[PDB]
Amino acid sequence: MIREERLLKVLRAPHVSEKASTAMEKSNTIVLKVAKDATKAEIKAAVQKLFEVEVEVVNTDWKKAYVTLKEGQNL
Amino acid sequence: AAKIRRDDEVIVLTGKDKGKRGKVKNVLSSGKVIVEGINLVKKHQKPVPALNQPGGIVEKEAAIQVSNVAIFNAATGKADRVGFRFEDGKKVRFFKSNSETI
Amino acid sequence: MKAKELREKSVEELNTELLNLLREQFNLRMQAASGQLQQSHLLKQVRRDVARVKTLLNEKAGA
Amino acid sequence: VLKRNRSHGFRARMATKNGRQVLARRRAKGRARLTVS
RNA sequence: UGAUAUGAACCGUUAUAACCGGCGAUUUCCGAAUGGGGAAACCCAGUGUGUUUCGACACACUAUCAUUAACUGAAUCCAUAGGUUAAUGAGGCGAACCGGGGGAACUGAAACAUCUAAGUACCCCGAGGAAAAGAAAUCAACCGAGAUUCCCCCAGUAGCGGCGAGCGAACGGGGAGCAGCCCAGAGCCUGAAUCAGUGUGUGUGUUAGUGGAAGCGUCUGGAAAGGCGCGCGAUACAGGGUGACAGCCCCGUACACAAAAAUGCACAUGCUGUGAGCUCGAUGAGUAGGGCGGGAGGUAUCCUGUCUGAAUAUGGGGGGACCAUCCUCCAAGGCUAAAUACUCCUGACUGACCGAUAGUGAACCAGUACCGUGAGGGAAAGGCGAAAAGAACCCCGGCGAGGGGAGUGAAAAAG
RNA sequence: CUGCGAAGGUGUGCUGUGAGGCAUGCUGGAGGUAUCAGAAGUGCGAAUGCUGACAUAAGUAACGAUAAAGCGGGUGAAAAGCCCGCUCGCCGGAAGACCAAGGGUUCCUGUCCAACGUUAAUCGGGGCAGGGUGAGUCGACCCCUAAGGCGAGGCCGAAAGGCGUA
Repeated sequence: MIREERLLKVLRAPHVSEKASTAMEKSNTIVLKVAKDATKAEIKAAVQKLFEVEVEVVNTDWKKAYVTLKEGQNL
Repeated sequence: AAKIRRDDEVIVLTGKDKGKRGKVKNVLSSGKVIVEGINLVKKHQKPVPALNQPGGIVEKEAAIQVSNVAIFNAATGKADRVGFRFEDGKKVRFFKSNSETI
Repeated sequence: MKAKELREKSVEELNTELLNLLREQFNLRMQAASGQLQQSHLLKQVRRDVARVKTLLNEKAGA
Repeated sequence: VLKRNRSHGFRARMATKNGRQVLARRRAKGRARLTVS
């Protein structure tokens, strides 16, 4: 099985910007860079495992994803 | 295999301050050493708005050539050359002229 | 530390390799990007550790 | 762009031996841009 | 913890820092690119197995040509061709020299174009690490010599050409080199020597190095390597960096020394394999001669399309032919050390060649900027100081540039 | 010989018929030179000789609606054309806007700006940097079908190909 290391490779880096900060503090969403393909299912699974958090939904040259967390958040 | 090291008592052989003793602070890869209290240079430090604002004139230490200093014998009160010898398989430094271990 | 994990079994050494990547590697990168990582030498240290663990897995597993 | 590549491109040069010699001469001279692309 | 390039965050201090050398793992996309295609760094692959998640994950193999093996097998009964699978090997790029297959102009002449330039420039294929050649159907007309190539004499000779410009020998002598075998096919006798491949041990050598003596002081000067007076050493005053021209402030040379692993050059030993003497045949069993066409031209010698058929140490061929006198010489399979040739890369050494419009195009972030569809040709630009602490504060001005003070430095006609 | 100051360069003086050399001041601050010889990439007024060096010509593109301009304020080295406030004149069943096709970083923020031998531009779409395209129920692609096109047999034709079913 190679789903594991695939999840370790879809995330690339987090995006930092005033819109990103505003989204995090208001809507509890974190925006981060992802792989070129980085389908929503893979992004959701990767965030679950690596950050051990719960995500409401993910909506997505480079690709960025606005990962939405539930009420409980860590980082 | 360097004669001058991090902590050594050395005496200047040549320059404007020949004869004054001192302790080496660090040695540069370019065959230069920094010894405090002899090679004072008045550097006009440009002010900066960063966390540090010393400005004014600073009294820094200017590096000198390794060959310009020698290890002080501390027993004969004069400069002396230093060589290497193997003892119990460990390389050590030793003076000349009644050579004794450091 | 280089020989400390040289006598570890594959399962446990695979686990610490997992932990090295999950914690202290992903978290550090977020802190550095966000700017709260005062000390950067951790990124160098963790990356070398991951490489050191990874080579042992290949050296042990298979050949 | 299309005509330029199809006339002096890498694949065009390698198709025939003389173009292959041209690439060899460029490599010997150590030109940064071996061909047009 | 590469440099440009300061600082901060880290690692190391009685033996896992960095750097150098050797042995491994790993090595994506693009380029001989092997699954296909196209406009080189762009998209798209198939099959089988495991994957805690039955929407997955990861990796190997698979092109064409030649050889070998296995399965199937025509047209046209068997054979054979084609197709499938597995293993091995061949393919591309980068100097010089040499070999094989082909092939020019300009420069030359008072116009018989051929002869010279020229078996050259350039282009194509393969091998070696030197290549080709390399143990006489050869020289000498009966003194002798005995493999090939290159250099130095004979020799700008003897010859050859509208005997015009040009091109250009052998034999003999003097050196280096001076070590040759097997197959046209066998009877008898064998762990019989040497040589090869695969290992160990000893000696030596290559790819990081250690130890390593020896000048103190004074005058001018901001600063001393030189001057004056006074020593030691010399197997070492070879060179460069080293505040002004340094043996003895240092880094080094000569002499004496080192090997975990890998590799190269001599011996011995263990295993496997190839292999000596005493004798008997043959002298390449469709290999000539003659006939026809072309080149080196009516024509000596060499190579071959097709159609026949005897020999060869017994016998067959050559420059002053004569019982094809005599002597010498054996003609259509490979291999053949070394002398002779060549320098794109490393280390050491050499220098009356060169010193920034020089030398290679580049002493340098120059195989660049720039010009062109592409190929190709191909710039300008070297030096502040021992240490860049590089400029606090204040004045004019625009919170610049530039200029005028102060401070640092021996010097600011070094900013 | 040599830091009480080398060579080169800039002046003066002496000597030889001519090429020059020796002795100095100033500038400059790091090595230089004679006699007896040898080795030649050694001396310059022109070869349309070669590269910079007194020179006669200055870096910012839209002159093609007979609906209408002017006054004020702010910024600027510049104001008949931009921004803000007060009016008039067109369109207003579109000279609005939202989709398909076509076009595919031009639309969103800070800037090369005291200007060569006297260059005097009314446009904040320019070259070089940073951001936005967020989806179960917007739509397409995924499933089935006609025409057109293609496609192992059969039907038409001595083969193949075409027509044609799955």
